[PDB]
Amino acid sequence: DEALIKDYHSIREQIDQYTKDMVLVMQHPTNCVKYINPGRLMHVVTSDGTDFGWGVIINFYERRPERNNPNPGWSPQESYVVEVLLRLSSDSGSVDSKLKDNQCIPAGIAPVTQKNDPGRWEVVPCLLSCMHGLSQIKLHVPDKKSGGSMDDPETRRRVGKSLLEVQRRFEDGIPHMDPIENMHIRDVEFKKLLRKIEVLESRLVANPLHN
Amino acid sequence: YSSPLRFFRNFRFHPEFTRLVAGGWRSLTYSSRIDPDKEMCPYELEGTQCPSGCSFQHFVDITPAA
Ligand SMILES: [Zn+2]
Repeated sequence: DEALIKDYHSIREQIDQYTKDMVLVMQHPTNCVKYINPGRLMHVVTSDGTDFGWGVIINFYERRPERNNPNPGWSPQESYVVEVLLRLSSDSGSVDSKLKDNQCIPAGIAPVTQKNDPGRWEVVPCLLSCMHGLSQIKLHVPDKKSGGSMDDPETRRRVGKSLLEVQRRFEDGIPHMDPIENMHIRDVEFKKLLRKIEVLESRLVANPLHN
Repeated sequence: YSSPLRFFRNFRFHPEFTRLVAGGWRSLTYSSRIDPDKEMCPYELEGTQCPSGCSFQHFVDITPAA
């Protein structure tokens, strides 16, 4: 039962690596820039695994290197910043709009964790490397064919509350854009990636230590 | 364990799909009728009435076909 724990974790580690590869492809600007649209929902999960849940995309921009550091060595997934309306814990500090050279998300903020906490909706700069899902759903955000703007705390509260309501109405989960059928990622190696994950999962769930 | 593929469209063909997803083939999560470029109606999400002729996407538009 100890060589058998080895096979179990070897399967989980193959799945983990292929998942990281699949995620990189979906985060690549060539594949996702067309879908980073104001109002579309994005699932933000940071480099360290902190899950911010679903937010609303507000704006999108090419990250600019510093003065100091003309070639910082950013991956393509690190070369673009998505401003996302997220729900922060009430004790999160003020949000620094400007991400430094080595940051994927501002410092000093976190998702709601305590069950009492109602949270606070703020626009948070996030790198494309924090995108762990895009929804087919878009919510209405203030462009100026309307008025209002997410500088207004009450607009942020209202949009966030409609994000909570859309989640309530999707009993089984916010719908994800399928990388093949909605994002039209046609790559032959990408289809192979998904198939290999499926085959390994079949092996994982057939292992008796899986429960 | 949660599969990274669980929210993609091919999960509908997994033999455990109906046992794992409460709504099954009727689930809105796996609906093929969502227009990704139309915003969902904010009046509907807010509990207010749509204006006459409201052209946002509504929940009745996206309820599955099978
Ligand atoms: Zn309406």
